Amino acid sequence: TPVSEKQLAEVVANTVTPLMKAQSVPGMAVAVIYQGKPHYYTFGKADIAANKPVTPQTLFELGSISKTFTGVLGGDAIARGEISLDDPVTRYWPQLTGKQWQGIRMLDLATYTAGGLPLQVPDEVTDNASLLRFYQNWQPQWKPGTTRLYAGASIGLFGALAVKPSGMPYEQAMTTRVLKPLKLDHTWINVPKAEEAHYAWGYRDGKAVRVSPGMLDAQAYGVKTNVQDMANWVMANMAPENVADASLKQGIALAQSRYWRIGSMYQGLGWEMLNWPVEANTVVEGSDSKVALAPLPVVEVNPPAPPVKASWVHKTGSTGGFGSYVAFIPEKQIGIVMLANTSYPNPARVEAAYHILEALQHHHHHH
Repeated sequence: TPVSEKQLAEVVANTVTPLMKAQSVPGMAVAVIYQGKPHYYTFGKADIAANKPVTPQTLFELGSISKTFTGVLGGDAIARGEISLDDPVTRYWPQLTGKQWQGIRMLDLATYTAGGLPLQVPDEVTDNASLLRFYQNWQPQWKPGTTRLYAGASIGLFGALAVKPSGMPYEQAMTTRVLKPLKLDHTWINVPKAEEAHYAWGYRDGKAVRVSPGMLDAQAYGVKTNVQDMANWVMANMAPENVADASLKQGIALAQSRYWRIGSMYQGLGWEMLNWPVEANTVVEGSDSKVALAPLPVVEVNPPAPPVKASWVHKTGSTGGFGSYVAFIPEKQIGIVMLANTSYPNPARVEAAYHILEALQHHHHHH
């Protein structure tokens, strides 16, 4: 039942064309990973005003898909013996002397279980001193390890602390330990002026926009990349047996380990996982912001379960002007990347991606 390029191209087009119309998406780049190989599909415009078409080289903002890079870099640090998820946060930031921090572990930051850290670091925070004030002033609503509340302020901090023992700035640690080893040479925390010709504009309510700088931006939402590098990132995570760098391979395994169970999802490091087989509605309902952003009770997996091959591993991510999603099933060696220059509802992303991967697993051969 080996699905031809043409039949794959038609499946993708048949889902993506109507999606971009219904959601008013100017531009989309799609990769489908199938039998060891990425396949690329591009639609519409990277830049409306200048009439520039999306290509497999166009850069998109990943928004929260950046957190998968943070989890893997953090896993690489663990594999290097530089940090432990079991360590108190104060071990890496002794300045966090507030009593509410006793009992909060690097594990908790990494997996949103610290007790209610907020969705974003406050816009008022502009430097180290104001960042410290923020964490020092923060009053948790729950005790550590009891409630998951998805938060860029939690994993963002985990990412900044993870790299401290390295003595490298985060961008340098990420480039040296993750991006260069995987040959992700068009993946940027800061897009160079030389690369700006490839950088899509984002769109929100008719306005051209790009993500604004912020504290812990690189760790929580600041990665930009094209559909080729993103496909290669998904492949490294889908088939870590192909990752020649040993500590990075082990980091990838740690980022897909199961730390907590929250209903039908398990929380990895940045990555989230549902067991396969999973029905569309279960994945789609999960991505609705009424569930995705809610504080929910966790069940600890003790010790953390190592990666399960029969998983739907995925991550959504947005910025003001961008909406993206990636998913893969390591058992089946298939996966999808959908990068867009408008932030449209997460359940619409998941439904499309799921439809395409389902159509790839249940293709017909009758003509």
